[PDB]
Amino acid sequence: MKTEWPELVGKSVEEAKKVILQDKPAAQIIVLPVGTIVTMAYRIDRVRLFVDRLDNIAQVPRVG
Amino acid sequence: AQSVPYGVSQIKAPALHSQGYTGSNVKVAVIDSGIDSSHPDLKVAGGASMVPSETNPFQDNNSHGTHVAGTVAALNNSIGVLGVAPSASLYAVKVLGADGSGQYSWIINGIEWAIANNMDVINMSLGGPSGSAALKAAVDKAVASGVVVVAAAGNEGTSGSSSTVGYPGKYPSVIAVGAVDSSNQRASFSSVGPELDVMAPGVSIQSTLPGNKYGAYNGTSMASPHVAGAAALILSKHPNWTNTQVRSSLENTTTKLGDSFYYGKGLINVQAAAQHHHHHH
Ligand SMILES: [Ca+2]
Ligand code: NA
Repeated sequence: MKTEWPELVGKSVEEAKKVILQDKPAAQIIVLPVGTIVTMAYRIDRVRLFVDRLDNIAQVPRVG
Repeated sequence: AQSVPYGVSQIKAPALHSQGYTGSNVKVAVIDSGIDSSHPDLKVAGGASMVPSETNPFQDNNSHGTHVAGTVAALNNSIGVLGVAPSASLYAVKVLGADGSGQYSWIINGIEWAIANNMDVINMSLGGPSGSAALKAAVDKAVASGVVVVAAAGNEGTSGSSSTVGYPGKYPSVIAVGAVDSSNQRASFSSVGPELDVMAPGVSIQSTLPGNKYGAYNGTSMASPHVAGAAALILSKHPNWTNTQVRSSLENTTTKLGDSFYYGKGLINVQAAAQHHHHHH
């Protein structure tokens, strides 16, 4: 079961959402700016996407 | 009737409660998404919001801060859950918005507020993969000023031989807390590395949620407030102990588990920590 997407780093946030939803269709995706601080609960249904100021993926997406 | 979540028992908080110590008069800042002050199983003493578009720290639009707060300090009564330090003076220091995120300056502003308002303990169930000099300076200043600073280690799991502990947990001045389950097994998501200090329960942890609810959450976020609550119990029994002493007491009395890369010093044991003489069980 795929839980990380290192191949999405540097892609657009749009492509990342499409790809993650193909692998995990019930994913709860939240887009956040890279370099913010976030809550540290672990939610297996969630995938945060950290984007740079250009809206490309700046961190390996993972479930949690 | 009230229920005692397994993690409160697991860290031996009831031993302190039976001695008569529950965190009275200890000020704990939950630096997080706010705390729902209308919850009947919480008593919020004060707070402040650093989130520009969410000015009320007593409204928790995310839920996470309220859950963390209930592990620190859910009230001792006939309802809901019991907190680790149910008499602590609980402060909602809102630095994260509804989406669970905040800017570094907001977190730093919250830490500065906590120092200015004489907090005894800070809990930061939060983190990110990079530090900043200003973040490091804020936590170091809090510790130099006498505050016990506790944070979640992070939920990055393993990555070979690399540390995956996040900031501010990764700073030496901060106690970074990893997560175990009820069998004392490390949770698969729990961050690892030589910066991991101690472990606490972080799997299926029941606590308070906004709108007078309860529920079970997982994460190093859930483990951290067991340690922040334990620090408050210790200070309520030993009100002159410094933060240095509180931190050593927790580190020096853990139940050792596996290799320190994965488990740090092991599971905290607040009964043993709050004795004068410390050793591991
Ligand atoms: Ca209660
Ligand atoms: Na640390």
